[PDB]
Amino acid sequence: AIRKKLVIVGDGACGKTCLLIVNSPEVYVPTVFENYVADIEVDGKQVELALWDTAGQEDYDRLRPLSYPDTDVILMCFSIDSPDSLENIPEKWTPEVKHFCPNVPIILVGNKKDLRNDEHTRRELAKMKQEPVKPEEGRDMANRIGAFGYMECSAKTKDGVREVFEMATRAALQ
Amino acid sequence: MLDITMKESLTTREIRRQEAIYEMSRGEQDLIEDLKLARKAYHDPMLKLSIMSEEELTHIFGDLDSYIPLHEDLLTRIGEATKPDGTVEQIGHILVSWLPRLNAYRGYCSNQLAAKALLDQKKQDPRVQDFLQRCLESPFSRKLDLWSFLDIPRSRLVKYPLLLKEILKHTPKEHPDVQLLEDAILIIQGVLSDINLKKGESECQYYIDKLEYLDEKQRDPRIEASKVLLCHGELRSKSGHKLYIFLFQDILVLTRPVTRNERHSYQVYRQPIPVQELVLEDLQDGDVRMAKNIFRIRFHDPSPAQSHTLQANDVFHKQQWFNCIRAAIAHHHHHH
Repeated sequence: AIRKKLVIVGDGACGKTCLLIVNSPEVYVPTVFENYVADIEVDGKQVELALWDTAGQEDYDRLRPLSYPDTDVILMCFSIDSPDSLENIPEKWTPEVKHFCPNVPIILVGNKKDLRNDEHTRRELAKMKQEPVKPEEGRDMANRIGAFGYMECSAKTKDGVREVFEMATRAALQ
Repeated sequence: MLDITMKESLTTREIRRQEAIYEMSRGEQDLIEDLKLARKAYHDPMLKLSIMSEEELTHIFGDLDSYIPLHEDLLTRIGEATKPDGTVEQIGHILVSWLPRLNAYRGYCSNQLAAKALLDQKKQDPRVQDFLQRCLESPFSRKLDLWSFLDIPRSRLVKYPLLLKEILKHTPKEHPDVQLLEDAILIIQGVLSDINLKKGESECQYYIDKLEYLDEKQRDPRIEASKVLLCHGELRSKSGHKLYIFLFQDILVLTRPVTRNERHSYQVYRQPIPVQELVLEDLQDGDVRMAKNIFRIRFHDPSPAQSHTLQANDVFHKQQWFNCIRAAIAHHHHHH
């Protein structure tokens, strides 16, 4: 068997847990999610991808790094409806990941892509002089932080989700 | 939920509140089963098969599953607060009384780092690795590794504020649980902060005990007195030597790692720099031949002058170190 560990990293509000859930329910959406192994096939290779959530660890800087050892790929997450969550990637999360996970492959993921053209979303952001994150911004940031690649998804419509974890698996197999 | 009578027909919001209450309960049940499994599937066979010693296993597993009755206690109280209905009216008072007892996990969580060190040490042991492979191949593990099971308490503990806030989200303004859940949130935030800090203290003491001093002048009481290790890890010096740096709140200690029977020790290099006397200088790429992602630390060089040009792995790695050191220095002068 090929076994790889994924750790998802990012702001608490960016929907990290929802993303892991929708790779694993019209009948209920769980608030919390424990470690789970997904079976993913890329390029004729079967990989057991262990998914580690970091939700709830944002405010405990001493406890949080225990999630990092033996990581094969970091899923760096932000939400497209939150430019602030994107700025926290170079400001907070990338330095932390580079420190605790040196030479570990990173993929950059923009979640909640369905909210990009959401009128309610755009007016809420407009009040704060902001707009939803553009795809080019994600590609540029992926370059800046040395990510394997950037792609977007919606845990709501499940669009892009499968491809995200397939890209993560490819990065892990590097 | 699906357990509940179809006649029971309330708002979407209360169903959510009951779903949230129930999700917490299901998480407790899963918790209990996995803690029992960790002891029975990993610890006990390795003990019986002489794959690891009793002392080694005790160091790794400790009191991992010792607080099963704590979680059973919670399920009992939720059960008795449940109606023939399936519905739960009030849970705030239960949580307010129960959550402080999660204090029990302080010791286990603070030893987790040391347990991981021993496990990593056992990566050289073929018998250990083969047994761990065997477990991964069997259904009981759900393809999760031992470390995942060992991390169960830390992983669960940080979930409680999220579970509590979700319950509060669907709790009506008028309900007495509004005030009770708010107190319960402050309570769990308090116990998590304390577990967070003690883990930090243990990690701090862990490396402090591994410090080696060739000269007595290198010793500094502010090191031993440290309770918080802000940042630690390796950086390259100008000479090319890979140094291991420890940034405690009040003092920065540079070291050279030494074999001591695959017990790493950290040979103190030059004098430890009190954050009180610490100067941080940002250098540009190419300023120094080692040439990217470099910075300099030095004494306020009124003191006898020692300075170190250090190189991080990349621009954002440099930022982790630079920000930590800069914040430490600023923290001092904020309190003098």
